[PDB]
Amino acid sequence: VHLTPEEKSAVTALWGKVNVDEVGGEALGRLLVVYPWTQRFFESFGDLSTPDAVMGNPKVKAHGKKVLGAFSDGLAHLDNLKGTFATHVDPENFRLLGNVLVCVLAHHFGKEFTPPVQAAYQKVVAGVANALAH
Amino acid sequence: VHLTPEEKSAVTALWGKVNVDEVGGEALGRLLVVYPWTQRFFESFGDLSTPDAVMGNPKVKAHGKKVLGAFSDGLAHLDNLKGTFATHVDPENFRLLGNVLVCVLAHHFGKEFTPPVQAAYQKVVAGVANALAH
Amino acid sequence: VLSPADKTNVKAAWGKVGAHAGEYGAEALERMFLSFPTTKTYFPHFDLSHGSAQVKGHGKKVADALTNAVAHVDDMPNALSALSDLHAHKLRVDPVNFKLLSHCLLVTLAAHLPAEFTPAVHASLDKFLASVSTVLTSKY
Amino acid sequence: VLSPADKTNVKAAWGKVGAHAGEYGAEALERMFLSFPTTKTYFPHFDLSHGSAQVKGHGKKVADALTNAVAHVDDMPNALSALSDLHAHKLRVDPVNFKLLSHCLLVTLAAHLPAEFTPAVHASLDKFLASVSTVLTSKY
Ligand code: HEM
Ligand code: HEM
Ligand code: HEM
Ligand code: HEM
Ligand SMILES: O=N[O-]
Ligand SMILES: O=N[O-]
Ligand SMILES: O=N[O-]
Ligand SMILES: O=N[O-]
Repeated sequence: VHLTPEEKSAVTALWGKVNVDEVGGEALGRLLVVYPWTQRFFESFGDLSTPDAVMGNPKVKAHGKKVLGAFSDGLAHLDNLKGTFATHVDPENFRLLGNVLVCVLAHHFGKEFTPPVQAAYQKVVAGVANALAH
Repeated sequence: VHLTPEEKSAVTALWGKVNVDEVGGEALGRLLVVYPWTQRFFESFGDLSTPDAVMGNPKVKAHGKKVLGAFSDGLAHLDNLKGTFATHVDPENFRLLGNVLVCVLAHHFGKEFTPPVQAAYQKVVAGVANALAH
Repeated sequence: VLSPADKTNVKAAWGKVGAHAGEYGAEALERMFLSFPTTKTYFPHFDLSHGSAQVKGHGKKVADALTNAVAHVDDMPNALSALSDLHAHKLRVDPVNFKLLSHCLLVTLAAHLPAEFTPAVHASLDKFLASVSTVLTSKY
Repeated sequence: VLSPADKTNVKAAWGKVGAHAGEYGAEALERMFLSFPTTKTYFPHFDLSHGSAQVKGHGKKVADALTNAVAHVDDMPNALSALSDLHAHKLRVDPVNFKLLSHCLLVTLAAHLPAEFTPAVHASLDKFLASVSTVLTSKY
């Protein structure tokens, strides 16, 4: 993705303050709750019987940190996302996950997640989604 | 796109027999009819008042040959689609156009547009759509 | 919302399809599994090879469900109730897969009915299938 | 199909939003135009800069239409009739743009109601907005 410097600034400043232990499990968890078909993508994780059950499931939380991880990778490699994600379902579900994440960021940062800051994150999540859908 | 040789074979054999004067205007025309919002993408073309009016509109036909053209370009350049389409709306509408085209090919070729042959075209149209959505 | 012309178009196409419906359902499935390989994971226990009796059987089921929807085209939510619960609640089919199958059904009709598959009829069939898809994805 | 819990969730969120609805509609629009620049071509004659009185006005209109839909949540097709004809027939809005605006409305609620925006409430609001979107794109 071509991120302008202010755009990069918007992303990095907020990203430094992210609770990397919780935000990933929230996003991934909200995905399983908001878009129930996604659960099938995860056979192992066991109980996903309810929203409360989804959000409190160790593998969710575990794998959430990796989603965040992958997001960080992409952020410091927006020059070449394809060869950073050399390693996964319809491209659309990556887009959905990217948007849930954006909602979680909005949730955790409130006012700080201004429209311009959101705009800059949408470019990153879009880039990552497309890279992961390759 | 990674097309296997039989896949490439399936595409090229059928593609050689395409009426390059008509198929493009059909696809693009069916797009404007099946997905009416697409008409707005084309302000100039004048009358698009009906299906019969859409299909018989010179600019449609004209621009249809270019869509076909672009398809040929991509086909003999599947190694690097990005740098063949260096030159356009939501990626989804390119996908829609690619699928309408597939329906037109199916229409014109009947039995000859076998499931494997379709499968091979879907990879091309997908590749072109994504390249054009870059 | 299907117009009276759409209904008329969809019914006419069903007409021309005639008793080939089951066979056409089968072919559409084959088209889907080959063009969009992700869809095959919903069918682990199926033999998906060409001429499969299981694909043949299933395509007949799908054609029969579509025929049922046409036959009650003003009450699709009710007619398709058990089927939307199956697909969304039990099978958890990704909504995207419905556009994939829809497109393959359109491709299949086009391949067999060159006269009937006009731009207008194509438009109506597309709306029809998207209507059916909406129903079948309403119970998540 | 909105469950009674969804309805209860959506109504509760409308509750917490209170008289900020217009303002929140505005902000969602701003979020949309910046994040998804293609959407701006539907608004050539608007000044889309921050604090625009035209964006403020429009966001109030959008919030008012959503409130109307909630208020008649069992009869949305009727309530939203004039608005789906506007958007599909007159304005020819690409259906995709509805998911874009929906997501921005969700982002906006989340940014302002951290307590109310639980996973369950998020799920219900999403369905609600997708229901509204279905109506507004039914008349092509
Ligand atoms: C956007 C979606 C996903 C992302 C970003 C992601 C990310 C990652 C990453 C970074 C690793 C390596 C971590 C490590 O070395 O410990 C990993 C491993 C793994 N993931 Fe995923 N994953 C995703 C989806 C899935 C799904 C759908 C499954 C289904 C089971 C899955 C299952 C696994 C498994 C079994 C491993 C092996 C453990 C390992 O060596 O890491 N992941 N994932
Ligand atoms: C998939 C979509 C499209 C494809 C593949 C396509 C393809 C092409 C190609 C190959 C050319 C160069 C032909 C030449 O040199 O004469 C061209 C030119 C042009 N196209 Fe497009 N086009 C698309 C969509 C559009 C749209 C939506 C518009 C809206 C007006 C448009 C308007 C034009 C114009 C004004 C030219 C300038 C004439 C020229 O120098 O070619 N095209 N297009
Ligand atoms: C127009 C859309 C569709 C129609 C009309 C349809 C119709 C049907 C019918 C009639 C059945 C059997 C009903 C019964 O046994 O009571 C069925 C089951 C099933 N459907 Fe669909 N379906 C559609 C879309 C899809 C899609 C898109 C997928 C996945 C990509 C899918 C996957 C399945 C699977 C895996 C079964 C169970 C198969 C078995 O175990 O025999 N369906 N569907
Ligand atoms: C939840 C989805 C939406 C709602 C509730 C909504 C609501 C409204 C309302 C209430 C009006 C004015 C009604 C009137 O004047 O009678 C309007 C007009 C309009 N809408 Fe939407 N809308 C939605 C989605 C969209 C989207 C996605 C777009 C384009 C991306 C769009 C573009 C427009 C435009 C260009 C106008 C005319 C603006 C003007 O000239 O003042 N709408 N909409
Ligand atoms: O995470 N497996 O690609
Ligand atoms: O065809 N203009 O990019
Ligand atoms: O093949 N759809 O059940
Ligand atoms: O902003 N939607 O009218």
